[PDB]
Amino acid sequence: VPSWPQILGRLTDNRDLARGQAAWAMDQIMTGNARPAQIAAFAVAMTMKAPTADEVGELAGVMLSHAHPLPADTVPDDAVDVVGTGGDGVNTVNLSTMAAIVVAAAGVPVVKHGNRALSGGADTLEALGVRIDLGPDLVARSLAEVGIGFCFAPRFHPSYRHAAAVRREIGVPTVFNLLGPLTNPARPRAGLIGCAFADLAEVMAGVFAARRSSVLVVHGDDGLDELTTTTTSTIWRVAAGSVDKLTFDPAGFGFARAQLDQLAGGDAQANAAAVRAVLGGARGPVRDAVVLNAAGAIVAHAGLSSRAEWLPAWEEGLRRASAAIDTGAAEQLLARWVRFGRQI
Amino acid sequence: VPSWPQILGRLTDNRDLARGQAAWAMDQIMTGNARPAQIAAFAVAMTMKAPTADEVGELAGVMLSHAHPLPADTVPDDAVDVVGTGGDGVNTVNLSTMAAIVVAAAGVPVVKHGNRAASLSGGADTLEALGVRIDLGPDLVARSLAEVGIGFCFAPRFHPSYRHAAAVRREIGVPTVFNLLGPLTNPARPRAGLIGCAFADLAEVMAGVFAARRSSVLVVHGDDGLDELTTTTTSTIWRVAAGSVDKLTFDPAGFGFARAQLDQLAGGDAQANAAAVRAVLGGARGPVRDAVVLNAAGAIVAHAGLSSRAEWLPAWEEGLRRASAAIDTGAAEQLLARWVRFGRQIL
Ligand SMILES: O=P(O)(O)OC[C@H]1O[C@H](OP(=O)(O)OP(=O)(O)O)[C@H](O)[C@@H]1O
Ligand SMILES: Nc1ccc(F)cc1C(=O)O
Ligand SMILES: Nc1ccc(F)cc1C(=O)O
Ligand SMILES: Nc1ccc(F)cc1C(=O)O
Ligand SMILES: Nc1ccc(F)cc1C(=O)O
Ligand SMILES: [Mg+2]
Ligand SMILES: [Mg+2]
Ligand SMILES: [Mg+2]
Ligand SMILES: [Mg+2]
Repeated sequence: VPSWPQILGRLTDNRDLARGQAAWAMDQIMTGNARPAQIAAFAVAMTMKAPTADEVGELAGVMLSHAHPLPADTVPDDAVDVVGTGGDGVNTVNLSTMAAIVVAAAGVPVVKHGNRALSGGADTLEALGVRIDLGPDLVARSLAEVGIGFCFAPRFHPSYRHAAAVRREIGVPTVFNLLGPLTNPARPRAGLIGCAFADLAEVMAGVFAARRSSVLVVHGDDGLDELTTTTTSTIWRVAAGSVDKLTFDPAGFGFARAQLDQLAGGDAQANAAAVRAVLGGARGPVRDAVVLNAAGAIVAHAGLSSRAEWLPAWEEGLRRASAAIDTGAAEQLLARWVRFGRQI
Repeated sequence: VPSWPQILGRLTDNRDLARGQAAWAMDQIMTGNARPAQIAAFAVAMTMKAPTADEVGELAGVMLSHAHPLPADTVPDDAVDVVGTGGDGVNTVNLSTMAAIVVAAAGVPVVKHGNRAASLSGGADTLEALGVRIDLGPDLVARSLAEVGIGFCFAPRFHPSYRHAAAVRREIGVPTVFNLLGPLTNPARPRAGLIGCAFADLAEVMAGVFAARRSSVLVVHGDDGLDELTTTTTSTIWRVAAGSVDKLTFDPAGFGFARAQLDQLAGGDAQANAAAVRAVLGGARGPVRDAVVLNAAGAIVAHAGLSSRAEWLPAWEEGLRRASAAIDTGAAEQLLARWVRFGRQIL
């Protein structure tokens, strides 16, 4: 017989939950049956205990069972996401969002899950004239006609509203901050997944491993929830139900070391102008980081029909990402995406 | 600017708060400005980080500042409390309440802070079944104290601004640092006490808060988990005197008490527990009496600490003798009757 006092007691006692308990909690939360105080207690207690991959899998799984799906057979088998936990506290430019446009322009289907923020990916896309607010059918059409779509989290996860409000009221990051990347309603099988929390990246990787995804979970060793250019990054490579953790250094591909301030963003307008600069061919630290993350996504996608080995896949990813920019394909794709939105 | 994200982030990092942060959080909670989610996040985060005496002192001090006080010059200088955190999970007979009556009958003024269970039957519930009026305001508690030798401050009467916290406590069910606040926020501010703690890891923090106040207190945890001095085994006692704490292991066998079993101290509903009080005050021998005598002696020892630093073993011997005499002279049974009579005179 599950209950709040039982589950919360177990977590405050610093014990892992029994199987099913996390799912019960999340389902109470998703059906509107949990009091705000219970939601907050659970989010915090799970965080301070240190969630396991099995527990987070229950959370994300239950949350997905309440999401609006995309229609049958509208998401290609090899679609990729580019998305992070956020909360790295460094207010960067929208690296994942820029990378996603570049990856799509390179010919890889992209279905990005995202949200508002502090200009978040959704805010920046909105400021660029992209329609962020589309329902399942129109997202699937975006994907078919433009090669990219965007699932706005509030539109696809209406039942999460009680949790979202508690997250706003308490402000502190929790286990819930992990769920965004794990509950893309289109369920792409590949992804470049950023984690700001060094010790939870491994947990996120474990969740993806139990899905058969081909994913790179990445954490900049400077704290970025992206592949960084200022130093090394830790990568948890996920494929075939297993994890291969490694240290990644972009100097090995000839990237100059950048400073973190050179990647700082601003409001929606500033971050939109940064997008247009990069897609127009402006060289510099921001382009470098976009190219780096776009290549990472391309590598994860390569992991699905896994011909290539790691190094050759990276070399191919970097070349495709750079060419997608330099040939104007990325600029053109964004314009195409905006036109699509404007056609009703 | 203190804020929830700043304070909760600190706690979730496993760091002690900066000075004043716990006080800010408690101000928010006591003014109705903290959302239920913020209250619960804070209660839980403070519990899992492991609260310090300074943090809990801030919570308790702000809480006391919002409480109704007794009127000026109505609490004796040497009043004592006998109270625990509850939450030992054992559902015993009301040991603290029985001890309080015996202690007052031995001539030590008692002002008890308490509440309902709100089960099977808390101190407040049992007193009510005995015909004691638990629901009295400051002026009448003061009068009871002067006329009978004992008073009872009903927590919801004296701490109305705590209602947001109390509702959250009930919603989450799980024990938190807030479970420590009852014993630390007696609105009469007695300076001595026998204080039970059901959570062994937190008894030392409670002690530290009493030490910062220069109270004479024994904070006790039965090694069987009871928030009282037990007779089923040894107890841990943090003795607070002269603004300092030292930890002791206490064995009642050394005063000639036989070992009892938990079930010999098991409670029932308010009526059953009332009958247990009446049996003990009537002079019935057995394990409930033994437990009451022991806890009464402890409060008497704490009270003696106000004006002494007398030797431990003699202090206990006299405490136990005074508690036994209070029952066996009829004084305790008589005191309860005087207390019941006082409440009936109010109309
Ligand atoms: O319901 P629980 O969490 O187990 O708590 C049981 C009782 O212990 C505390 O009181 P106190 O020590 O004043 O009363 P008692 O020892 O006489 O019952 C609390 O206020 C309850 O009255
Ligand atoms: N971080 C996220 C990533 C994707 C998403 F859809 C939502 C969030 C979020 O935190 O609100
Ligand atoms: N329902 C939601 C789902 C995801 C999210 F990030 C926010 C909301 C919200 O209601 O604010
Ligand atoms: N106000 C209160 C003060 C103390 C307490 F224990 C409970 C309440 C309550 O409202 O239930
Ligand atoms: N346990 C307690 C001891 C004294 C008090 F005033 C309140 C409580 C309580 O938690 O309701
Ligand atoms: Mg990102
Ligand atoms: Mg980021
Ligand atoms: Mg008690
Ligand atoms: Mg007790």
